[PDB]
Amino acid sequence: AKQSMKAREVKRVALADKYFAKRAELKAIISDVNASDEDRWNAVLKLQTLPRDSSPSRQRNRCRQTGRPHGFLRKFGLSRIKVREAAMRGEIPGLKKASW
Amino acid sequence: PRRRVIGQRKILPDPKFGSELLAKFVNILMVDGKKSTAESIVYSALETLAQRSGKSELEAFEVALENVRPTVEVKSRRVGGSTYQVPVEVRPVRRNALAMRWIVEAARKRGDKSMALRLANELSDAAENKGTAVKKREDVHRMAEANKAFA
Amino acid sequence: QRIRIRLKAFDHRLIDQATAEIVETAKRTGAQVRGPIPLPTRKERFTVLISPHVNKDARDQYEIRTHLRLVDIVEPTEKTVDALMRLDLAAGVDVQISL
Amino acid sequence: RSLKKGPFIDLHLLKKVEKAVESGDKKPLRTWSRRSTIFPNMIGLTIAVHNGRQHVPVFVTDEMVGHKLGEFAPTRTYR
Amino acid sequence: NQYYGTGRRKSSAARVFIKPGNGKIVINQRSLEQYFGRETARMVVRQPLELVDMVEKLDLYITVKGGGISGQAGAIRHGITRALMEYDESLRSELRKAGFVTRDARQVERKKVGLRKARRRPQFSKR
Amino acid sequence: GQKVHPNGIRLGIVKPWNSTWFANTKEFADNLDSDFKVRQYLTKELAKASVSRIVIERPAKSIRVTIHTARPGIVIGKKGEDVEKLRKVVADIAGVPAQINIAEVRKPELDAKLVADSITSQLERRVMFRRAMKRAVQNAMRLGAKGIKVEVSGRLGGAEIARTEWYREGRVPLHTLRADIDYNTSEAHTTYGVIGVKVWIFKGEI
Amino acid sequence: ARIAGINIPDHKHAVIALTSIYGVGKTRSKAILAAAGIAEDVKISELSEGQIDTLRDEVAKFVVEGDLRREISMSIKRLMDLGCYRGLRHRRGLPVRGQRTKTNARTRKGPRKP
RNA sequence: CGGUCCGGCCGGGAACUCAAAGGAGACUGCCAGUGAUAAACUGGAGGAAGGUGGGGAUGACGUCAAGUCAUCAUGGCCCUUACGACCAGGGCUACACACGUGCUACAAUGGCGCAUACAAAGAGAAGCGACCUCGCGAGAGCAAGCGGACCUCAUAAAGUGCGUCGUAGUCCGGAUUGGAGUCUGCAACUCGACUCCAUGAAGUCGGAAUCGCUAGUAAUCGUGGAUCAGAAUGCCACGGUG
Ligand SMILES: [Mg+2]
Ligand SMILES: [Mg+2]
Ligand SMILES: [Mg+2]
Ligand SMILES: [Mg+2]
Ligand SMILES: [Mg+2]
Ligand SMILES: [Mg+2]
Ligand SMILES: [Mg+2]
Ligand SMILES: [Mg+2]
Repeated sequence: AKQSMKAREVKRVALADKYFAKRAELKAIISDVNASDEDRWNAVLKLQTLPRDSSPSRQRNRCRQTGRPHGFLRKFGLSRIKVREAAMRGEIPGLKKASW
Repeated sequence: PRRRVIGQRKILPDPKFGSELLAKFVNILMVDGKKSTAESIVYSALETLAQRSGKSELEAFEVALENVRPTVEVKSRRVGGSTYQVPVEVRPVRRNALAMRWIVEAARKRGDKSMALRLANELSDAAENKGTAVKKREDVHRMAEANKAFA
Repeated sequence: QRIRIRLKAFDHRLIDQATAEIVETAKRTGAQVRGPIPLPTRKERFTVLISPHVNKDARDQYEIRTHLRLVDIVEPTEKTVDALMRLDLAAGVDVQISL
Repeated sequence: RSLKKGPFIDLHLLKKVEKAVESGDKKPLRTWSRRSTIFPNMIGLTIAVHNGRQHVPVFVTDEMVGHKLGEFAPTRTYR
Repeated sequence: NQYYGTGRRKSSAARVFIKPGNGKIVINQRSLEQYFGRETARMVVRQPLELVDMVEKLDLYITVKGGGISGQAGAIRHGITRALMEYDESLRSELRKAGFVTRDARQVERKKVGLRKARRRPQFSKR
Repeated sequence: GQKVHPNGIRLGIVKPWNSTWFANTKEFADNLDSDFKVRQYLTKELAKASVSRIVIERPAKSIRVTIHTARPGIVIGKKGEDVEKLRKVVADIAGVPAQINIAEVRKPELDAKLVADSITSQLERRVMFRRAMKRAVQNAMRLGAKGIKVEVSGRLGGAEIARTEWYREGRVPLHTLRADIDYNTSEAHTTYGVIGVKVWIFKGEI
Repeated sequence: ARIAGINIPDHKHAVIALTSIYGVGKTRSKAILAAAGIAEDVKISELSEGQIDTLRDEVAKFVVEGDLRREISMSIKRLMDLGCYRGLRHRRGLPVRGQRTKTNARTRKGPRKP
C-alpha cells in the first residue's frame, strides 16, 4: 500500500488507545446504564466531538510488511503472499504443507 | 470402461424376505440416500398389492415384472456419418434392472395420493399388462423389430 | 500436594525428548511420577491463495501442530524440586507449572 | 432501524437548529449531516442537505419527523 | 472372565462383552429395541448370532460411541464376531464366509480445494 | 509448470526451520514481525560478511540469533567489537534481551544462499552470466556436491527480450523428499532491471 | 360461515379457515381461537351461531380487510407525497428495501420486455 | 470391585473406548488358470487390508510476448504549490437489458405440531460466555467456568413414533411491501444483519442446448472455521444417511 495509507493506520492506532480504551468506553457503558440518567446524559453528543479515527472499528488490518488490506491472517500479521514466502523459507515456526 | 474390465457390486439382501432383487428395487426407488423411507414405500405397496391380488407377496411382484421385462433393445451406433440402431439381446441381469426402473418411473408419473398407492397401482397395471411401464417395453419392442435388418 | 507440568511444542521429537528429561530427573531424585500423558494435538489449518492475482482454485494448505504433554509429579521432594528447577530444556518448549 | 436508546443527531447541526429558532428563519441551512434524525423543533426550517455535489434545500414538515435528512436528497442521477 | 471384542465402522466405536446364558442385549444401559428405531439396524447385530447358534445361549453387554445409526449397528456386528472368536477361535471360517471379520475401511472422503464436495466439481461453462 | 519450494516441501522431512520458537495466537504475529525486523537489520549490516542463514529461537523472554556465516572474523570483529554493537540493537528491536551465536559455514561454494548471492554480486560487477553460472557449478561439483542446478532469469547481459537460462551437473532429484536439496534465491539489481538467481544443491539422500 | 370482512370461510379446520381474512395470519388465528375458547382442529360443522359471533367480536379488535387495505395504502401514499427515497421507489415501481436492480428485481419491476 | 443423593459421581481399577509417540503388516509373497517356460493379467487362500488397499502432498523439458508494475520488488517514462497530501458528503450497491456461477422452490420420498435416538471436525481473554431472571421474539440485565480431552459457543439435522392436511396455486412456495422493533458501530437515509405482526409474486418441474459424478462417490442432511466491530445462499473444512 501507499506510504500515506500506512501512516493513516498509525494515526488510527495512536488515537484508539488514547481515547476509546480509557475514556470513550466509560461514556458508552454510561450510555447503557438503565438505572442512572434516562434523559439528561449528553454522553452520546460528547462521543461525536472525539476524533473519528479514535474508534477501534475504524482500523483496518493490513500486511505488516507490504501494507496489503486484503488477504490478511491475524495469526501471522501478514497477507497470504508474504505468509507463503516466509512459510517456504521455514520462517514461520511449526508451519509446513499439510495433507490428510 | 475403456481398459478396466469391472464386475458388479453384490448388494445385501432385503431385510424382510431376504431377496437381492427387492434390494435392487428399493435402491431404484430410493432418493436423496433415504433407505429407511424407500423400503417403507416398497413394503406398504407390496402389503396393499398382495392383499388386493390374492397373497403371495414375492410371486405378485414376479407376475408384474414378467410383463415389463424386455427381450431385445436398440444400440445407437454411427458408422458412416449416419446413426444406425442395432438391435441387441439384453442380458438376464439388465432385463430385471430395466423392468424395475420403468415401474418406479411410471409410478412417479402417476397422479395418486401416495407413492405406496402409485407403486401398488403400477404393479397392478403391470400384472394385467395395461400401464405406462408395459408400454415402455412395447415401444422398445417396435423399435427393435423395425431395425431387424441391421442385426 | 502435586506438581503439574504442561508442555507445549510445535515439534513432537522435541516435546517427548524434553519430557523424557523431566520424567527421568524426577524418578532418579526420588519422586512418584504419573505420565507422560499424551493429550490431544491442536491442528490449526491455514488455506492461502498461491497466485498474487486471480486463480481461485490454486491454493496452499498448511497446519501448525501444537503437541500436548502432561507430567504429574506426586512427591514434591526438595531433591526433586531443586533438580527440576535447574534443568536446561529445549528453547522451543513452553512449560506450565500448576501447583 | 436503530435502538430506542436515544435518536441520533449531529451536535454541529443541533446547535444550527437552536440558532435558527431564537434568531428567526434565515436562508437554507448548509449541512452535510444526512445521518441526523428530524426532530419536531425543525418543522418550518429549510435545511440544505448534501447529495455528494450540491446542497438540496428541504422544507421540513410535521410528517418528516423521525426520518433521516438524507431521504430527501437523491444521491444518484437516473434518466 | 468376560469374552471381549472391539468393533468399529466409520466414526463409530463399539465394545462387546460375552457371558453365557439367556438372550439379553444391553446397549449403553438401554435395550436393543429402545436404542435402534429401525429393524434393519436391529437385524445386522442379530447376524453373528445366526451362523453361530444362539436363542438363549449367551448374553451381551455392549457400548458404542460416535457415528450414526448404521455406523453404530455396523460397529457392534464387528465387535460380537471378535468376542465370538475370543470364546472359540474355530468359528473364524463361518465368520469369514459371511464377511463380518472384515473392518469396513470406507471413511467419508475429504473436501478438496476447487471442488464443491469431495469429488463434485463446480459446473463448467464454455462461454 | 510450477514447482513446489524445495526448502518448504522438505521442512520436517530432511530440512530444519529457520525459526524454532513457540508462541500462542497472542504474540505469534508480534514475534514474526520482530523476526523480520531483526533479519532485515543483520542482512543489511553483514551484507559483505557472507551471511547464508539466520536462525531465531526465543528461550522464555529472550532472543537467541544464530548467524551462519562464511566470514566469522568480520562478523565477530576485534575480540567481540562487532558482536557487541549488533546484540545491543537486536535487544532494542526485539524488546527482550539478546544473545548472538556465530556458526561457521565451512564450504561456502556448497551453500545455496552464498552461491546465489555470489552470482548476484558478480552480475552487478558486469561479469558474464554464463561464466558466473559455470564457475558456481564447477566449484560445487569439485567440492563433493552430488549435483547442482543454477538458473538466471530476466534481461541477461542487458538484452531487451528477457530469457531464463540454466546450467545443471550431476543428480538433482527434486521429487525425493529424502534427498538433501539446499535451495535459495538472490536478486541482481542491474542497470537494466532485476535478474533472479535460483540455486539447487544435491548433497545425497537420507 | 361469514366473518367480519364479508368473506365466506370454507368448511376446513378453524385455524386455516380464519387465515382467509386479510389481516389474520397463523399467529392471529391461534390467538383468536385461544381467547374465544374454541379448538384449532375443529371444522365449521358443529360450530353453531353462538360460537361464530364470539369469534366475530374477537376478530373485530384488529384492523382487517378493507379497513387494513386503506391503512397500508395510506402509509405508501404518505411516503410518496413526503418526497423521501422510500416514496420515490413506490412511485418508480422498483425495490424499496435496498435490493439490487442490475439483475433480479422482477417482482417489483414485473415481467421483462425487450 | 466397596458406597450410594442412582450422576463415573467417589475410593479405586489400569482392563476397555480414546488420546499420541515408537513399532509390526501387503511383497504378486503363496496356490491355480491364461500368457512366447517372460512380463503381466484373472481367480482363490490366509488376512483388518490384495494387486499403486482408500485419500492427499508431490506438477519433468517446455507451450500460450497467457495472468499479476494495484501485494511486494524493479529498468525506463510521466506528475512533483500536483497524478502528492488532509477532510466531510457521495460512489463502488445506479437499472431498458444480456450472459456466467449459485441459493430457494414448484410439494405427500412432502408441509406443520408435539415427542424423541445417533455425529465429526473446529473456535475462544479488547474472547467463548454457562446458570438465573425479564421479553412472543431478535435480545437484555445479572453473572460462573475457561487461555481450555476440564469451561463455553452448542439443542446436530436428515431419521424414528403419533396426530393432522388429502392433489387444491393448497396447512405447497416464499418473493415483495406495510407497521413495530433488536443489536453492532461516532454513525445503519443512500447501503447491515436479525426478530415480531400483517402481506402471500412468480413458480404445478423448465425450448434449442448443456454440466457434474464410477463408491462411502453421486444425491441429500445438518456442523464448524478464516476474513470480520457488524455484514455468507460465496469460499475453506466436517461428519450423518447413502
Ligand atoms: Mg511503496
Ligand atoms: Mg473493518
Ligand atoms: Mg390471511
Ligand atoms: Mg502409528
Ligand atoms: Mg511421485
Ligand atoms: Mg499479453
Ligand atoms: Mg409454509
Ligand atoms: Mg476416475
